[PDB]
Amino acid sequence: MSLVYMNIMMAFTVSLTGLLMYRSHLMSSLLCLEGMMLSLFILATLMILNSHFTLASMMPIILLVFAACEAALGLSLLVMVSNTYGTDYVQNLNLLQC
Amino acid sequence: MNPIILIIILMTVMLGTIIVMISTHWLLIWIGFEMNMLAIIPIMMKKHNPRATEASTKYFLTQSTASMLLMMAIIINLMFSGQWTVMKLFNPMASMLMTMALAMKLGMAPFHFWVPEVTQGIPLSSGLILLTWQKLAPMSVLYQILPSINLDLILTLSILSITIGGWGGLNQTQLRKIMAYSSIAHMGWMTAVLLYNPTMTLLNLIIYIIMTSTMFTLFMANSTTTTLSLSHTWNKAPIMTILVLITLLSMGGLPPLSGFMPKWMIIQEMTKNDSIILPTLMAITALLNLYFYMRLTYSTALTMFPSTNNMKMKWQFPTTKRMTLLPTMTVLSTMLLPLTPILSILE
Amino acid sequence: PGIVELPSLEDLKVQEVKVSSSVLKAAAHHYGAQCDKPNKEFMLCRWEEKDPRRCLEEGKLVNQCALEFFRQIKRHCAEPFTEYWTCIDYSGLQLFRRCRKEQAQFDKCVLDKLGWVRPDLGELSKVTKVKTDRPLPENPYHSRARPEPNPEVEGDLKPARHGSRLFFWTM
Amino acid sequence: IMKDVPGWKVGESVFHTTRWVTPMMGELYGLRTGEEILSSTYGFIWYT
Amino acid sequence: MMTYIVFILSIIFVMGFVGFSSKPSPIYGGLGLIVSGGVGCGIVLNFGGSFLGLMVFLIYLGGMMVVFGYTTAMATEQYNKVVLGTFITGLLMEFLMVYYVLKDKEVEIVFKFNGMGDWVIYDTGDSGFFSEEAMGIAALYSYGTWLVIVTGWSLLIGVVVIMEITRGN
Amino acid sequence: MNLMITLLTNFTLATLLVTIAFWLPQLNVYSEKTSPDPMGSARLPFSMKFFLVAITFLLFDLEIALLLPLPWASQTTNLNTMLTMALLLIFLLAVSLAYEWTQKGLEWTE
Amino acid sequence: PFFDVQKKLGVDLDHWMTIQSAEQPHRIPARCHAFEKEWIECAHGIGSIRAEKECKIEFEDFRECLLRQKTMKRLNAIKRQRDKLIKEGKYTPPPHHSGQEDLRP
Amino acid sequence: AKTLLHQYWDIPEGTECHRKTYAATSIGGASGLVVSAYSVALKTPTSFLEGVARTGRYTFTAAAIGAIFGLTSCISAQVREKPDDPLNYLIGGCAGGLTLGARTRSYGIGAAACAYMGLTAALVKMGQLEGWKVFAEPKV
Amino acid sequence: MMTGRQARAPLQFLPDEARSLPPPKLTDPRLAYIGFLGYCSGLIDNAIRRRPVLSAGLHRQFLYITSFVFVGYYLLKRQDYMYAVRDHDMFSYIKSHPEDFPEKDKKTYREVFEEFHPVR
Amino acid sequence: VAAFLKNVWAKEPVLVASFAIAGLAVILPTLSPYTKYSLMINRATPYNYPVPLRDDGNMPDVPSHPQDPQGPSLEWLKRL
Ligand SMILES: CCCCCCCCCCCCCCCCCC(=O)OC[C@H](COP(=O)(O)OCCN)OC(=O)CCCCCCCCCCCCCCCCC
Ligand SMILES: CCCCCCCCCCCCCCCCCC(=O)OC[C@H](COP(=O)(O)OCCN)OC(=O)CCCCCCCCCCCCCCCCC
Repeated sequence: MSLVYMNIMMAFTVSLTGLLMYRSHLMSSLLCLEGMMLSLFILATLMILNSHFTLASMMPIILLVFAACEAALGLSLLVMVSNTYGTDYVQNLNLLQC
Repeated sequence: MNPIILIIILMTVMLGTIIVMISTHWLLIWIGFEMNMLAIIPIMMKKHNPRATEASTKYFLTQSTASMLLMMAIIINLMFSGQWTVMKLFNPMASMLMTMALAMKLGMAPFHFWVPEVTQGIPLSSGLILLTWQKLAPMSVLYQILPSINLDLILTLSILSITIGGWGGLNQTQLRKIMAYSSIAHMGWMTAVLLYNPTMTLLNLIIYIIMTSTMFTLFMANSTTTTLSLSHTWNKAPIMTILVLITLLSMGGLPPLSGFMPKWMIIQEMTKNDSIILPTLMAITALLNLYFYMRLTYSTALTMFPSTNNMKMKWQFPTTKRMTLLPTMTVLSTMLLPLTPILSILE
Repeated sequence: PGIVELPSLEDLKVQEVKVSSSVLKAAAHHYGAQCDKPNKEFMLCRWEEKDPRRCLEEGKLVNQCALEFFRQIKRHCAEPFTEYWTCIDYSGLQLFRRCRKEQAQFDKCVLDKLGWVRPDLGELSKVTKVKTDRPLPENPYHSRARPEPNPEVEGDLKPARHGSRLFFWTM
Repeated sequence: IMKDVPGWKVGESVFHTTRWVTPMMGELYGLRTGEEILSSTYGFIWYT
Repeated sequence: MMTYIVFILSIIFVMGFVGFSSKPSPIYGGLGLIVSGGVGCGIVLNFGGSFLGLMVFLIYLGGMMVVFGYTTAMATEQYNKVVLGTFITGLLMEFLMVYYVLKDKEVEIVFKFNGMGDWVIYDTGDSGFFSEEAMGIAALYSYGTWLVIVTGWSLLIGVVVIMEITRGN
Repeated sequence: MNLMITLLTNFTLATLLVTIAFWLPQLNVYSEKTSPDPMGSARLPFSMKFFLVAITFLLFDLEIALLLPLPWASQTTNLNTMLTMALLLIFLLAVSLAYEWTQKGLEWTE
Repeated sequence: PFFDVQKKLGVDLDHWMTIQSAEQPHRIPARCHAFEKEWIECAHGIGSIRAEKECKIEFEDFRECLLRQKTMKRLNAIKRQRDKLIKEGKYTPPPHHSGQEDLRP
Repeated sequence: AKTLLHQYWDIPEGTECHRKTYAATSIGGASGLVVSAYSVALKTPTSFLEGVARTGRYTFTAAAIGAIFGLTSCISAQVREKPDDPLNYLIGGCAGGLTLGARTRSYGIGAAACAYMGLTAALVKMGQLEGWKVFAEPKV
Repeated sequence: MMTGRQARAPLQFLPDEARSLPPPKLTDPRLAYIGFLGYCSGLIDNAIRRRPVLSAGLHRQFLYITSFVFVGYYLLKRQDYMYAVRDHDMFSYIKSHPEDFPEKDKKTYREVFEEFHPVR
Repeated sequence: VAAFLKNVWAKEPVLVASFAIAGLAVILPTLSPYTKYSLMINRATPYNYPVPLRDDGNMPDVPSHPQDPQGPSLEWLKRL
C-alpha cells in the first residue's frame, strides 16, 4: 500500500509509546493521548477521501468531538488532582496501593 | 449530588451500554463506549476525597488508552475491508488490537492493575455499578467478533487472569479488593469458554452478576468495608451472617449451590473439544478463590469475633436501608442448580 | 490473470471539436436542443454497457453531430455568436447574466435564419426515452455464478425426545 | 521495455475479472514527465 | 522532489511526533503538538480535504490546544539526558525507515508498504459541480439523525459532568 | 502553490522585521544594567473560574463544529428533517447555556 | 449479546453508513462500488464459513481495488526496468512520454 | 517462540546433544529475558547497574536450567537406547531443578524443584508422545 | 451457535412456531420449585427486616410466589421451545446428509471377538 | 400570567426577545405556505445527468425530446 499510511502508523506508534511511558507529569500523558487521536484523525481522513466514501466524511468530525470531550474530562481531573496536591506529578497518585 | 442529575447520569450510562449492544456500526460502538465512560466518571467521584479522584484518574487513563486502541483496530479494519459492519474482522492486526482493547476495558490480566485500586477508591454502590454493569458491553463486542479472535491470545489471557486473580486475592483484607480479584478470575473463566460456546459465557456472566450483586448489596446493607467490620455482624444481625455464608459458599463453586453450574457447564464444554489440561488447571486454580472465600466465612459466620460496647446502642435501632432485591438475588444465587436446563433460553 | 484488450490507435482517431470552453458554453442550450438524439444514444450506451470500448462508435457519432452543429452555426450566424461568446469569455465565472443583450441578438438571428428555439428552464434536465437497436447487456458486471443457498427449515415443530438430555434431567 | 524479463505478459490485468475498471492515475501518467504529473494530480488542489 | 510533497509532510509530522513525545516539558510538548497538527492539516489539504483540514485548524488548534496550553499555564511553574536520548533514537529509526523505503521502493514492518510517490492512488475523474467531502459532511442533518442525537446528548452530558466534578461537593 | 509562496513570504517578512527589531540595538554598546510584579515570589493561585470558562468555551466550540455545515446542509431535499435537527442542535446549545446559568456556573465572571 | 432492535422496530439507525456501496447523496459512486457489490452478492445468505472459501476471488478483487498492491508492484517493476535500460543506454523514450504530444481534446 | 520449540522438537531424541542443548538454552534464555523484563518494569531497580545485574542473573539462571535439562535428557536417551520414554525427561527435569537449587544456593527449593519440574517435564513428554493438546482448536 | 436460526426474526421471546408445542402444565414440578423459590425469598424478606417470618405480610409472600410462578412459566415455555428447535435442526440435518451418517453394520456376539483378561 | 410578562419584559427584555424570536423560529415554518416551494425548488435542481431510459414501447409520459409537452414543468418557478 501507500507510504503516508506507514508514516501515520509510525506516528501513532510513537505517540502510543510516549503515552505508555510516563516521565513526570500527567499533562505529558494527556498530550500523548491527544496526539494519538490526531494521528487517528489523519489516517481515517486520508482513507475515506482516497476511497471516495462520501457518507464516511462525517466520521472524523464526530471522532474529534468525542475525543475533545474526553480531553476536557481529563483536564478537569488533572485540575482536581493539582488542587489536591499542589502539582500534577504522577508519583503523588499512589494512595491506593494499600 | 442532585437526585435528578444522578438519574440523568445513570440513564446515560445505560444508554451508552444499549448503544453498544444494539448498533451495527463500529463508530457507534466507539460512541457508546465513550458515552458510558464519560457518564460513569461522576459516579466514582460522588464523595470528593483524594482517593476517589485518584481512582477516577487511573480509570480515565486506562479507558482512554483502550478506546484509542479500539479506534485503531476499527480504522485498520476499514482500511483492509472498506466497511463498518460489526461482524468478523478482516485483519489479524485489527483483531489483536481489538482483543487487547477489550481486555483492557474488562480488566483481565496482565491489564488487571487498575481494577483493585479503582474498586478500593470508590464507594460500594459505584463499585457495584462498575464491576457489574461495565462488563456487559465488552463481552457483547467479544460475542460479536469470535470468528476473528486468536485462540492462543484469548486462552493465554484467560489462564493468566485466573491465576493472577487467585494469587492476588489470597493476600487482601479489604472487601473491595477481594471483590476485584474475584472479578478478574471470573472474567478469566468467561473468556476461557468463549470460543467454544458463547452461551456458556452468557450463563457465567449472568450468574457472576447475580452473585456479585448479592454480595455487594449485603456489604452496603451492613455498611462494612473491611474484614473485621464484617466480623462484627454476628452481634448485630445474624441472618446477614447466614446470608453472606451461603453466598460466599456459592461464589466458590461448591455444589449443590448455583455457583457450581457455570464451571460445571464450562468443563462440560471444554472436554467436548478435546481440551482436558486447561479445565483441570482452571479448577485447581479456582481452589484459591475458594480459599479466601472460606477465610471470609471463618471470620464472619462460623466464629464469633469479639465486639465492642457501642453495639448495644446499635441494637436499640432498626435498619431503614432500601435493600433492593436482596432476598431475590439471595435465593437466586444459591438454590438455582435444580433449574440448570434453563440455560437453553440464552442460545 | 487475463490480458486486457485495448482498441488500436487508428480506432481512436477522429477529428475533434477544437473550440474552447466559452464557445461551448455560449451555444450549449442550442447544442442540447438540436443534437439531442445521438448524445442521448451515446449516454444510454455508456450507462448500460459500462465500457467505453463498447461506446467508441457512439462517441464518434456524437463528435460528427457536434461538428455539423458548429458548421451550421458558422454558415449563417458567425458574427452575433462571435460577439456572444466573446462577452461570455470575458467573465471570470463565465456568467450568463452579464451578456443578456448579445444572447438575445444571437437567439433572434438564429431563429430567423435557422428556425431554432432555445429550451426553457428545466427542459434540458428532463429524463427522455431512447429508441435504439443494440441489444441490452444481459450481464454487464461480468459476474459469475452465485453460491447456492443453504436448505431452509421445513416441517412442523415437535417436542424434544426425552426432554433436554442434559445429564440426569428427565425434562 | 518489458522484454528481457522471463515470465512477463504484456498487458496482463491484475484482477480476476474481465469487467472494465477505471484506470489509476499512476496507470496513465506513470510513464510521463513530472510536470504533467504535478499538473494533473495536484493541479486542481493547488489552483489558488 | 515536488511529487513527494505529501511524503515529506508526513516525515515532518512523524518527526514532530517524536519531538513532542519525548516529553521535554508540557509547554514544549504543546508547541510540538501544535506544529505537528499544522503539518497534518497540510497533509489533509494536499490530499483534497479542505473542510477537514480547516476543522483541524479551527477546533483542534484554535479551540482545544488553546485550552491545553491555558491549563498548562495555570500549573507547571516556570523555571535532559532522557529527552535527548529518545529524540535522537526516534530520529534514527525514522531516517533508517526512510532510507530503506527509498532504496528498494518496498518495505515490510507489519504491513507491506510501497516506496513510490503517493500521487498514483488518485482518481482520474472529476466530481462535477460539487465537492464530495462537503456533501458527505452536509448529509449529517439529513441522514445522520441518530448520530446528531447521540453526539449532542454526549456533549450536554459532558457539560453537566464537568460542572459536577469541579465543584468539590 | 501560490498560497504557500505567500505564506513563506509573510513568515520571512515577519522574521526579518523581528530580527532587525532585536539585533539592531544589540550593535549599540549603551550600558550594563544590574536590576536587583507586585508579588515578589508568591505562587500563582489556582482559580477554578478561569478553568471553568475555558472548558465551557471548549464544549461550546465543539457544538459549533457540529453546527458548521448548516449552509451546505440546507440544500438537501429532506428539508423537514434538516430543519428539525438544526433546531434540536441549537436548542441543546441553549439548554447547556441555561444549565450553566442556573447552577451558578457563570459566577464572578458572569 | 447483539439485540437487533433496529430490525425488530423497523428503524434505520446506522445501516446507511455501514457499507460503501449503499445509498450515497447525489448518486456519487465510490471507487470500488462494483467489486463491493459483487462480493456482497456472493456472501449474502451463506454464512461466513462458506463465504470465506466459496467465491474468495471476488474478495481478492475487492481488496485489490481497495489497496492496489499488485498494480503498485507492477508499476514499480516496469519503472525499474525502464530506469535500468535508460542508464545502460539501449532505450530512448518516445516524444509523447516526454511532454511533446499536444494531447487530444 | 514458535520457531524455537519446533527447532527443539525437530532434532530426534538421543541423537545430537549439542544442538538439543543449544535449543533448550535458547528457550530458557528467552523465558528468563521475559521474566527479567517484567521484573525491571514492575519492580524498578535502584540504578542501571542493579537492573542489568538482575537481568543477567535471571537470564543466566534460566539458560543454565535449560542447558542442563537438555543435556541430561539427551544423554540419558543416548545411554539407555530408549528415545521415546518420559523417564529421560524426568531425569532431565530433576537435573534442572538441582541446577535451580544450586543457583539460588538452598537445598530444599532445589529438591522441590527437582520433583516438580521432573514431573512437569515427564508430563510434557507424555503429551508429545500421545498428542495431548493444550490450546485445543474448537471442534464441535 | 443458533444465531442463524434466531437471526431472521430477532428479539422474539417465543416465535409463532412455538405455539405448535404443548405448553407446560401448571402442575409442573419445575414450576412448583420456582414457586418454592419465591416463598423462600418472601421468608428471607421477612427475616432481614426483623418481622415475624411466617406471619407478617401474607400479601407480600403471595405476590412473591405469584411473580416467581409467572416469570418461571414463561421461561419454561422458552426453554422447551429451544430444545424442540435443537432436535428439529438435528434431525433435518441428519436426514439431509445420508452420506455422512451411514448405517452401522451391527453384528451379533457370536462373530465379534473380545480379548479376555483373567482376574487371578 | 399577564402581569408576569410585563414584569419580565420590564426587567430582562433581552431574554424576552430571545425567547420570542425562538418561538417564532420554531412555530413559523410549520405554518407558512412557502415551505413546499422550498422543497420542490431544492428537488428540481439538476446536479447530475438525467440518464435516458430505453424505449420498450410503453412510456407515454416520458418525452422523447426536451421540448416535448410531456414531462415536469418549471413554469411555477418562473412565475412564483
Ligand atoms: C445477557 C445479559 C444482558 C443484560 C441483562 C440485564 C443485566 C442487569 C445488570 C444489573 C446491574 C446492576 C448495577 C448496580 C445497581 C444499579 C443501581 C444503582 O445505581 O444502585 C446504586 C444506588 C446508589 O444510591 P446510594 O443511596 O448512594 O447508595 C449507597 C448506599 N446508601 O442505590 C443503592 O445503593 C440502593 C441499595 C440497593 C441497590 C440494589 C441494586 C441491585 C441491582 C442488581 C439486581 C440483580 C441483577 C439484575 C437481575 C438479573 C440479571 C441477570
Ligand atoms: C420555547 C421557546 C424556545 C426555547 C428554546 C430556545 C431558547 C433561546 C434562548 C436561550 C436562552 C438561554 C439562557 C436562558 C436562561 C434563563 C434562566 C435565567 O437566567 O433565569 C434567571 C433570570 C433572573 O435573573 P437573575 O436570577 O437575577 O440572574 C442574574 C441576571 N440578572 O430569570 C429571568 O430573567 C426569567 C427567565 C424566564 C422567563 C422568560 C419568559 C420569556 C417569555 C417571552 C414570551 C414568550 C415566548 C414564547 C416561548 C415560551 C416562553 C415561556
